[PDB]
Amino acid sequence: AMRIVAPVMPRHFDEAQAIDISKYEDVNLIEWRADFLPKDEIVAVAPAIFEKFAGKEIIFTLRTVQEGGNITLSSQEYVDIIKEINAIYNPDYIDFEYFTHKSVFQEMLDFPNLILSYHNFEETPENLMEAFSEMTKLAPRVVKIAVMPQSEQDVLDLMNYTRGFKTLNPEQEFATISMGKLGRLSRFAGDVIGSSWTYVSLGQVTLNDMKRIIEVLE
Amino acid sequence: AMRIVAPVMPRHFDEAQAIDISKYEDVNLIEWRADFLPKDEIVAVAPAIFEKFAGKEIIFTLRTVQEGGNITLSSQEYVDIIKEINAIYNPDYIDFEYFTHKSVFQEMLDFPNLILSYHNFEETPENLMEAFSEMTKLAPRVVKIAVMPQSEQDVLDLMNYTRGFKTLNPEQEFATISMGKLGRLSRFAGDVIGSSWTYVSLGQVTLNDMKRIIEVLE
Ligand SMILES: [Mg+2]
Ligand SMILES: [Mg+2]
Repeated sequence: AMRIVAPVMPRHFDEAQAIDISKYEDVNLIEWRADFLPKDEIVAVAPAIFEKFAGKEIIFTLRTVQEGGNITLSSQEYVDIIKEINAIYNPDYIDFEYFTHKSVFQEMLDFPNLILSYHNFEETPENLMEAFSEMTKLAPRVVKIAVMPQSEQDVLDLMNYTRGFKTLNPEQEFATISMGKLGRLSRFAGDVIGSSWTYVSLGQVTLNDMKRIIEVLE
Repeated sequence: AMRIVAPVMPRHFDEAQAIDISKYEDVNLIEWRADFLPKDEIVAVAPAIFEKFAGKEIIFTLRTVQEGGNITLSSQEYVDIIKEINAIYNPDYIDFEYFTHKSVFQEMLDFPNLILSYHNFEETPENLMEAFSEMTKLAPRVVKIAVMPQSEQDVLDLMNYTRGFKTLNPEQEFATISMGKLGRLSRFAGDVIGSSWTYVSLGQVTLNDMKRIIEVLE
C-alpha cells in the first residue's frame, strides 16, 4: 500500500535538535533533506537526525542544485558525503540522482537500498520511457521520477508510463509524479498508476490534503 | 469550465411537486431522470419539473434498462416519449442512448441539443476508440461515455481517449467517466482529460466531495 514520506530540513544543529517529533506521528518514513545544511555541517548534524527519528525509517537525501536542491556539489563530493553518512549511520534508504551524478554511480553499485531519482523541472522529456527502462532494469529499492508537464497529455504520459512499468515489474516500488498545478491530479493517482511512495509536506500537497483525497478514493 | 449536472428523480406527481429547489442552489444544470416514473405518468409529471426548474437549464433523460436505467421501452416507445416531451416542453438538452436505440436515431438527426450517451457496466470495450470516433463525428451537443474498468489500465485508457478526442475536437463538450471504485480517479480528472460535464449526487460522487476535490486541484 501507499507510504507517506515526510521531509525534515533543518538548516543548522540547534534547529535539528529542536525538532518536534510529534509532528511526524502519522508517518513511519522520514526524508532527511541534508542539502539544507552547509556541506561542512551535514555529518555534525546527523546524530541529531538519527537519534530523534530512531523509531522511523530514514531516507538520506542530498538533493543537489541541478535536481532542484539547495546544495552545489561535484559528483565526487556528493558520493563522498553519502558514503561517510552511510558508513557511520546506516540510513534505511539513500537517494541517488542517477542521471545527474551518473559518473559516480559505479561507486554505489552494491547498495540494495537506493532510491534512484530523477527530477526534470523543464519538461516531460521525449525519452522518458527510456529513463524508466534504464532505472527499472537496475532494480533499485525505489524508482523516483518527477517531471514537469507542458500539456495535459504530458500528465497522462507520466501516469501511463508508471502503470506499464509497474505491470511489467510488479515487485518494483515507484514514486512518480507530474509536477505543477497541471500535474497535481497525478499526486492522487498512485493507486491507479502503481506509485506507492508519496512525498508530502506538513503542485506540492500536504498530508492533510492527501488524507482527504485518500478518503474519497479509499 | 466544468458544469455540474444534478439529477431529479421523482417517482410520482405528489413527489415532483414537493421537490425543494433550494437543494439545487449551487447548480444551473438539472437532469430530469424520467425513467423513475411509469411510462404513462412521464408527460403528466413534466409540467411540475419544467415549472419548478424554470430558472435552470434542464436535461430530459429517459435512461432505459439496457443502459442501467429504471424503465423498459422499445426504441419506438423511447423516441415517441422524447418527441412528445420535446414538442410541448422544449427541454434544453435531450439524452439519446446512441448505441442502444440506434434504430431510431434517424428520427433525432435534426436536433442540435443532444447528449449522445453510452454506458457499459461490464467492461471498457476493445472498440472504445471507434465509439468515441462515431459519436464525436456526429458533433452532438455532448458526448457522454461511462465505462466499467476491469483493470487500472482500463481507467487510464478512458482518460487518454477523452484527451485525444478533445484535443482533435476542442469545441466538442464531453462527459466521460470510468465507473466503480477503480475508476473513481477519473471523476476528478475532467480538467486534465477534457471532460467538462460532471454528473454528481446530492464510484458515484456527491457535490460536496466534488467541491473538496476541485478545491485541491483548483
Ligand atoms: Mg552499513
Ligand atoms: Mg421546440
